[PDB]
Amino acid sequence: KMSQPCPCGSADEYSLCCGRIVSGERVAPDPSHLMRSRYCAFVMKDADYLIKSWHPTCNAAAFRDDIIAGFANTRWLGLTIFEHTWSEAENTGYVSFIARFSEQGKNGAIIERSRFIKENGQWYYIDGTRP
Amino acid sequence: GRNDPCPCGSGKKFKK
Repeated sequence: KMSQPCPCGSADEYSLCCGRIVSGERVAPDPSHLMRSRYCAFVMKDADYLIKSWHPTCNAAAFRDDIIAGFANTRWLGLTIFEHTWSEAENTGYVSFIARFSEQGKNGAIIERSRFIKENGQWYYIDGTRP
Repeated sequence: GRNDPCPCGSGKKFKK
C-alpha cells in the first residue's frame, strides 16, 4: 500500500537498498550493489551520485550537464542482472545486465557488461562491453 | 544470437 520498493528490483525498500548507498550512509559492498545504485540514480535523476560513483580518472564533474541532459530523454523501465564477478586480488569486478527503457515513446533495452574498479575501499564505475 | 535464451528470462528470444 505505502511501500516504496527499490527501483533496482530487489523487492526491498529503497531506504534499505540502494537508498542508503546513494545517501552516503553505506558503502557499496560489491559491484552489483553499485550497479543497482547507479541505476536508481539514473531513475531518480541524482547525477551528483552518478559523478561520485564514477572512477576519478574519468572527470565526471566535467560532464555533469550532459548527465542531466540525458535524464530528459529516457524513461527507465527495469533492471535485470544476469552475471556478476569480482575479486579482491584484482580490485576489479563485472556486472552484466539488461536495462529496459523507453525513448520517444519507443521501447528498447540495453544489454551490457560493465566493469568496476576498487579504490580505497570503494567501488567505481569505469567501462563497459557488449557481451 | 537474439534467439538464444533471452537473459530476461522470457524463455525464448530477446525479441520476445
